[PDB]
Amino acid sequence: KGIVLEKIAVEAKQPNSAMRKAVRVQLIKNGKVVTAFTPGDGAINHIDEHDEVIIEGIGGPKGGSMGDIPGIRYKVVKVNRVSLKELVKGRKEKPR
Amino acid sequence: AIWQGRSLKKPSGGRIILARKKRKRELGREPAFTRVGEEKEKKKIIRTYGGNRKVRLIEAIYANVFENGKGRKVKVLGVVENPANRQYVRRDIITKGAIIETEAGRAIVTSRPGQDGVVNAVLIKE
Amino acid sequence: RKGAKRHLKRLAAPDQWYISRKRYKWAVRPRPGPHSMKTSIPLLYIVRDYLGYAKTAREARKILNEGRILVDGRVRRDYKFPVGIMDVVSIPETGEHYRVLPNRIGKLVLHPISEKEANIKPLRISNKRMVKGAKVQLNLHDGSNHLVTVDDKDNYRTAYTVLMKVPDREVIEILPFDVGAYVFVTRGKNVARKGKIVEVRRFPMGWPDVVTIEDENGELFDTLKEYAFVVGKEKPEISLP
Amino acid sequence: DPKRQRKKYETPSHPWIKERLDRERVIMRKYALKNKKELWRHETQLKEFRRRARRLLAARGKQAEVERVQLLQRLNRLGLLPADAVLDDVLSLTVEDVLDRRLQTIVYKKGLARTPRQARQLIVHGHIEVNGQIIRSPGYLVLKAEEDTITYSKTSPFARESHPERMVIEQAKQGGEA
Amino acid sequence: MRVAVINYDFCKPDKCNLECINFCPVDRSGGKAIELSEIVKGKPVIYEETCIGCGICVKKCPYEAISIVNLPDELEGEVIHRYKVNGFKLFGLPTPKNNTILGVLGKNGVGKTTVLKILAGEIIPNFGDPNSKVGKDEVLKRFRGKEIYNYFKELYSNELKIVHKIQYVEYASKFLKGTVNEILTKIDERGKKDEVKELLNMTNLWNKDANILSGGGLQRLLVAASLLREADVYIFDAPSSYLDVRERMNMAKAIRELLKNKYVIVVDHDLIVLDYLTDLIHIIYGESSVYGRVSKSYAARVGINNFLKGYLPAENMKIRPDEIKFMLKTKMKWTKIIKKLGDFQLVVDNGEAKEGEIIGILGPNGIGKTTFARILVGEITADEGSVTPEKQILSYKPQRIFPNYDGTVQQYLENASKDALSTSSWFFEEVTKRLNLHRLLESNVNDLSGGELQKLYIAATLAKEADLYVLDAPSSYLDVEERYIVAKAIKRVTRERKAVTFIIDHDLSIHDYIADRIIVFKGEPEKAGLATSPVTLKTGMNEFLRELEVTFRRDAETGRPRVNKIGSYLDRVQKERGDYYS
RNA sequence: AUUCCGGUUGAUCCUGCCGGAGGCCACUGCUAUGGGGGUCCGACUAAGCCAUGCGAGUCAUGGGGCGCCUUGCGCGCACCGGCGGACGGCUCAGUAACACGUCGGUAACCUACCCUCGGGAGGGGGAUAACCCCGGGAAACUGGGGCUAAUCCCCCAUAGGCCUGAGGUACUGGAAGGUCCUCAGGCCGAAAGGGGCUCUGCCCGCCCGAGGAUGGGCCGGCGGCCGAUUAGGUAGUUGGUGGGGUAACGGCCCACCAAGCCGAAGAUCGGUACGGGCCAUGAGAGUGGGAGCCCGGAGAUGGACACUGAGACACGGGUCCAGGCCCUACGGGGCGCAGCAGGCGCGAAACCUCCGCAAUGCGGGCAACCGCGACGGGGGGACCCCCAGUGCCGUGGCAACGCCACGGCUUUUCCGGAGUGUAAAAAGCUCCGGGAAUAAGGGCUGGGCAAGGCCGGUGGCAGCCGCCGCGGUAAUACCGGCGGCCCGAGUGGUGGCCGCUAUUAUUGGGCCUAAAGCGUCCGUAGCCGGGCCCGUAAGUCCCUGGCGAAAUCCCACGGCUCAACCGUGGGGCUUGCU
RNA sequence: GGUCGGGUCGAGUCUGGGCUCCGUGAGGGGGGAGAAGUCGUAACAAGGUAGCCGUAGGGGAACCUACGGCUCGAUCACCUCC
Ligand SMILES: Nc1ncnc2c1ncn2[C@@H]1O[C@H](COP(=O)(O)OP(=O)(O)NP(=O)(O)O)[C@@H](O)[C@H]1O
Ligand SMILES: Nc1ncnc2c1ncn2[C@@H]1O[C@H](COP(=O)(O)OP(=O)(O)NP(=O)(O)O)[C@@H](O)[C@H]1O
Ligand code: SF4
Ligand code: SF4
Ligand SMILES: [Mg+2]
Ligand SMILES: [Mg+2]
Ligand SMILES: [Mg+2]
Ligand SMILES: [Mg+2]
Ligand SMILES: [Mg+2]
Ligand SMILES: [Mg+2]
Ligand SMILES: [Mg+2]
Ligand SMILES: [Mg+2]
Ligand SMILES: [Mg+2]
Ligand SMILES: [Mg+2]
Ligand SMILES: [Mg+2]
Ligand SMILES: [Mg+2]
Ligand SMILES: [Mg+2]
Ligand SMILES: [Mg+2]
Ligand SMILES: [Mg+2]
Ligand SMILES: [Mg+2]
Ligand SMILES: [Mg+2]
Repeated sequence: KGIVLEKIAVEAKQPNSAMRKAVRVQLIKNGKVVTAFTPGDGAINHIDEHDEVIIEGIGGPKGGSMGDIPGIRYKVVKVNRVSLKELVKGRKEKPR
Repeated sequence: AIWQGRSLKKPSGGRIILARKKRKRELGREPAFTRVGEEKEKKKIIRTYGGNRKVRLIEAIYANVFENGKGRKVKVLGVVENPANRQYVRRDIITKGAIIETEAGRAIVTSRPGQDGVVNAVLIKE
Repeated sequence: RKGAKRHLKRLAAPDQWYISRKRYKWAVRPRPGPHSMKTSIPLLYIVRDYLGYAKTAREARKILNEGRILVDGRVRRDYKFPVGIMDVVSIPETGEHYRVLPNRIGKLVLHPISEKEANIKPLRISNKRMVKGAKVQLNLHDGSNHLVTVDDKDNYRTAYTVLMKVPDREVIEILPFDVGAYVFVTRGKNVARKGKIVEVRRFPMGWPDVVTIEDENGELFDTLKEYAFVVGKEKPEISLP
Repeated sequence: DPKRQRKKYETPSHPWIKERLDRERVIMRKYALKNKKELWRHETQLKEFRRRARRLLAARGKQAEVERVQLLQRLNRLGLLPADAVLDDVLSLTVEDVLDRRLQTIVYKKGLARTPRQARQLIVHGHIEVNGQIIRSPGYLVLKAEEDTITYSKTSPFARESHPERMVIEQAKQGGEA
Repeated sequence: MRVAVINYDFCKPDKCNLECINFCPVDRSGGKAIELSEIVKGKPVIYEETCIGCGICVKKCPYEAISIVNLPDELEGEVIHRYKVNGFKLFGLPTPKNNTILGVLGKNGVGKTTVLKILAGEIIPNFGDPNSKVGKDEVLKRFRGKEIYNYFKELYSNELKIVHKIQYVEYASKFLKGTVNEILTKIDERGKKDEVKELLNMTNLWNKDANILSGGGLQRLLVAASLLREADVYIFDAPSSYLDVRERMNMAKAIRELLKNKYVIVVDHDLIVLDYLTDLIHIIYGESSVYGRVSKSYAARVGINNFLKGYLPAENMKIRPDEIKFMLKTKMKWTKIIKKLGDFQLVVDNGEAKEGEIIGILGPNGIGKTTFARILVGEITADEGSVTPEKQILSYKPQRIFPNYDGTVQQYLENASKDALSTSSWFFEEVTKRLNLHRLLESNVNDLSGGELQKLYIAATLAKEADLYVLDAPSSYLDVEERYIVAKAIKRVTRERKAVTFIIDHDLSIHDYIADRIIVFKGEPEKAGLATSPVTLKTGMNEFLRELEVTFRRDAETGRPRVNKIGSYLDRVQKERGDYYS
């Protein structure tokens, strides 16, 4: 679980061209900042600052980065106790 | 000295770290210093593991002395020649291997007055 | 930790009880008594499970306190009382007697018998002290003790067996441990096996002595002398299996 | 570090083999199975028989002879082998033989159901007896001695010969491969 | 809603590197939730409106100075009852505890009476919709899984013979006739009438008739009725109202001596008798007229000190920003009235009432004060003696409080006055706001709490501009912060209008707070009421307490008063020194 | 199923790593009809803090009393006295150790309750609760005086116990510092002939001794992690003589003598960790884990110390320090849930402040019986597993694997009811009634990899992407509709372990050019070692005795409808040791 | 039981010396991606001075020079083994 500090975007490696959205997130158990990628299409708009967010691994080979996102190891899964997949597909609107 | 358990050192020399607290059953007691008294032979009674009984002598007078199967109660005078400790002949303290000056002469102890509460001794032939 | 055990879990129970280990959590912890835990079972299990005169321990305790079950001619009212090998469990109201003996599987069973044999109990002697009064105390495998005199102290030896008339405790028929003696094994691999003794080996230090035994079909097997129980001179004479 | 009840069915090593999929699709339609789980359950039954047979081929006496005898008499009792059978025949057996020893299938046979799917419904709604006992588990493997005692329940409308569905089922008296 | 709190004793902004502000997400994202301040010794302050909890500061502070607390909320729960779609809601009920006596302390407007009716079967919860008209069944089915299920199962299967003393003593008074002796012999089923008499001191009133009874005499009667009735559950809603200190002590004694194997639940605002009389006390917290949540058991003294401090240390709730305080601090004369109402002679021994000074009235439960106020308002005329100047603009507020009007609060205050609601008025911004009636303007009156109603009647009575205000039992049905607020309101209005006030009450805290003079009534209760000239505060208090032989100790650092056990070292000292109520 | 597939090139073959594909564990998204069985559910972070209630009491046949029954018989109440509370229950901090496992030992020790045998119960005396008078203190708690009993307490003697000395050699043992006999000198030193009945006998009981049993203590052999960027360590340390102490051996401790002990086959130090039975995985070899059930151990905020008792250095007893909290009349007093429930807090991460002693057992009791948050019973929960459901039949039609219509059936599940079930209830089971109603998703859809040459939108943006890679105006690769595939009451995501991996290789890998032969030689330990004969029989092999708990694993057979589950029996397992 | 002491297991409390551990954190260092950039053109073809190792010195930078070695060096001229 983490607190969203800021919303940012990341450029895909070399051949791909896109700005992958993400958030800098402060984790509570240790107070540490990690960056997490927000899957979906309007996910970064469904997410806001100071929001509590749940942080999974992004997959990726050695528990690491995935695809054209160079240096992001984590996924967002829940936003203020609501799944981002449902927020993105419209259902289950956000509490706050 | 109280605790008579294991030592905190391996024969190698290494340290032991006690995995448990000390149990009541692996303790000891303050020793009897069976000295010579003037009179009024002094003893205490110890309740021990099992509710058993020990008689701990603190001041001895008489020292049953033995020769070849014949005994007599012969009034300790003093202590000489304790191989256990020289401070013991100074303090006039009795133990099992001690020599005691008595009526009827010198006698080597054979009892453990801290345990059995009596002094039994054997005449030395000279 | 701080002291003794007052409980027993039915899985941690002896392997020789016929107990149904997973049905409940607890089992009767036997009292100290005549025999050992390895050669005994409690009277509750005998009254409730083996004979089936009760489905419940309250009924069984009522029975035992009424006094309907004897063990070697004596009323036993405690449900934790140990009942052991070669013990006679009598129910007079029903006219039944049973000998607690072991099975070949190694478990304890009740072999039915009649009154005549039911007034008999064979006792392996198992030790011999000299007690004050210069008397001889035979220390028997049911934890029992019999006093004899320095006249027949030599007729009495350790591994021998004594037939005993139990509600009175009068020795009859000493049976010695010798070659040709009929024997009944009580523990081990060759448990409920019987035959005549053939050989004894000694094994210097505290290693137990061993006996070689010949069965009825001529086979020939070894076990421990302490597990070899004498029942007869040439015939078991106590109706074993 | 305790027991932990384990599944009695094995899933395939790869989920998307075309050969296995086709074969299993055919079996599932023929025998009217709800679940690959059910099929794999019977496959696993067979596999365990086979593994025992293998071990006992490559085994030695006084035990592994007992288990040989036990395996063969179990399979005889289940109706998978004849009494004059051998471990070679175990290794010849098939999941189809197992599924043929299901109750659903024997009720599609014994002219009792007209369709394996209707056999399933009869079993589950409580219209089949095996040795006087209602069984509602269509996966119940029938013993070769219980097979001839299969019948409609006494408390079943299908036991009334005037019943419409009974009349249809006996309009089509058929059996054989099921 | 969880936020952070600093201890400020462990905080050392010098030897810290300020890890809190530095490792705060909000400060990092630009906002402000923690920040330094010279309001304290250069130490940090936390703004609850922005802190989101999350504890980073907690586990970064080396000197574990920061903690997370809980603020209450009208969001999360399993709402038990809603009176109206936007009126009021309740989260949780306390379980009634087979043999112990349960207290229910709370504040005014939070759900005490509501809890009690739910537990008494008077009303059904209706968890969500005030509508849906479904009771007994679905309620049980919904409470399935709990122990209160068993309670309600028996209650609705009428396997327990519950009684219920109610909060409105006059609404009860209306429904009985006769006099006390035959009332009691008719209602009794346990044969303890003598014991009850000897406890509650009901010998004198043992033959008086119910209709002519004083407030506390009537209270004693109802309480006795309840006690004598046989039941399994025994509910008492504010059994300390209209009583004097000794009588409420006797009442507590009666309850806990005569009910010792029964479920007993007690709502009362008097911390003294709750300390006594309670084994356990649940606390009810929330926002008056909005929501109420119940707490845990919280044994009496702990529950009280927690209710006073705010914090409850089992829910980790800060239920109030601050603590209870326990603060510290001619125009008409008459002749010595004699009066006689059949019996109960009364003599008053005249005074002067200079300017706008407040005059308290103290005395036992059964002599005058109400007769006296009735005389002043003119409802009764004296056998002798009269006031001068008579014929002066007047107001009044008796102890006959019960819900009668069918309109709303805005109408009540309107027909009372314009200053009652004109925000133009200092009167408004002092009284009606500090009393929080702006949150009840659109609430009908016949559905109100005792304390909201009391506040309303007081508001009306003080809005009617006059020259002689008379308020009897104004502090009844009220909690302690409201007692003191109401007192300040009275003092303010009275010193603004430079008028007279005659407060009758049994709350020496009030009298000490405001009363710049008082009048003591002495004599045999119900036979003779012998008042006196107005006396200064401490003297009249000391005399009122020398009578009844009661003594009080006030904490110094707070001021909490507590009665001293009879015969105690401090009782003896305070008596032989004459410093009753220090 | 002893398996492969995709990815380095313009193409090829390799090496090699990444990924897929399988199972299990934990969290988690969407979704959810039922039953049964089970060793599941605040273990992973906080052995952090705790509101409330409960978790150990029983005996009226030990004793004197207080009360109620008009009294009798009898009932109740506490108190003294006994017994128990040292078990059970929880947790895994600490601990790399004889802690654990296993084989053995104790001739070096303790053991209340229990069994057997053999004996004994003699003579005196005293106090004090309860009760009565008065209280004190905020409480917690507690004082003074009077009165009384006992299976309470004390004394005396007799038995008995311990020590020493002498000698006899009756007992057992493999072996006598042991037992026993006789004699000496000493020290310690019992007991309730109580209570009850059908009373002249019986029952339950008291003390001593001998043994046993039960439960422990202590010793030893073997056995089981990591690190050398930890190489010397140890000073009562190794041993001895003499003692003390202990239940008991012992440097356990002491005095005095000596210089030993451990170590490169790795000591010491550091790190991590409760140990095992077992569990997961895998063709196996093996790798990994060691919360839940059993066995053992340890601990009860941290640390230290004692009393009482057979047994505690005592989770629901005591004392102090540290630390924290609570009540207070500020004088003082009390608490530490790693018991059941329940909370705070922590966290990604786990239930009801329920019912009952009816079963199983424990304690007490002569007994009946009483109590027990142990245990049992329920409930909550996508814990695991087993069995099922979401309709079936005909005809007719269709864009025919399936759907639609028309008719018929059934009712497992849903609704209602009755019996049984249950400690009571619920569930389940049998029966009645009603009615196809009441009940399917999740993921994927370019290749790996089963499944779309379909359509609409976006247009290097948005987005997907485990890897390869798609997307810059015709996109089967994003979003959506239609369709289809996989599994299906579940399906996906994240992390971890095994497998894949012959990428740790004993089986079974490689070192010219791909990672890799010390620059070369010499040699210590270690390992490998020519041929014949003789011997031994240590390894090795065979056979046999005793052990390696139960559960768990395999198999058959039986009982719950089958199954899961349970029982009977056979086998195996424990590294083995002997 | 107190009060004096005399012995003991003794936690703790003050302190000074070391030894690490943790939470931070100025200021220097290099490393890895990326972005297009800046100076040059070191290397691969004899890469336009053949390349590389070792040592040493020097240089904006790739790099250069020296001594010894290697071919993982091309071409043409010799003898030889094939
Ligand atoms: N029948 C009712 N209908 C609507 N609202 C009500 C009703 N009864 C009470 N309320 C409101 O609910 C709030 C709390 O209910 P209530 O339980 O009566 O307060 P309380 O706890 O008893 N306070 P008090 O009596 O003053 O000590 C009050 O503010 C009422 O206005
Ligand atoms: N109409 C009446 N007739 C006769 N006696 C009355 C009447 N009204 C009141 N009393 C009695 O007068 C005495 C005092 O009356 P009252 O003043 O109302 O009580 P109070 O002193 O105020 N006690 P309280 O109201 O409880 O604080 C009581 O004994 C009444 O019974
Ligand atoms: S709370 Fe901690 S971090 Fe904040 S000022 Fe105090 S000591 Fe510093
Ligand atoms: S809890 Fe978090 S957000 Fe709130 S004040 Fe503390 S650091 Fe800031
Ligand atoms: Mg109210
Ligand atoms: Mg009045
Ligand atoms: Mg490929
Ligand atoms: Mg925890
Ligand atoms: Mg656990
Ligand atoms: Mg004596
Ligand atoms: Mg640990
Ligand atoms: Mg704790
Ligand atoms: Mg969970
Ligand atoms: Mg794809
Ligand atoms: Mg590798
Ligand atoms: Mg290789
Ligand atoms: Mg086993
Ligand atoms: Mg160059
Ligand atoms: Mg170049
Ligand atoms: Mg060049
Ligand atoms: Mg140069």
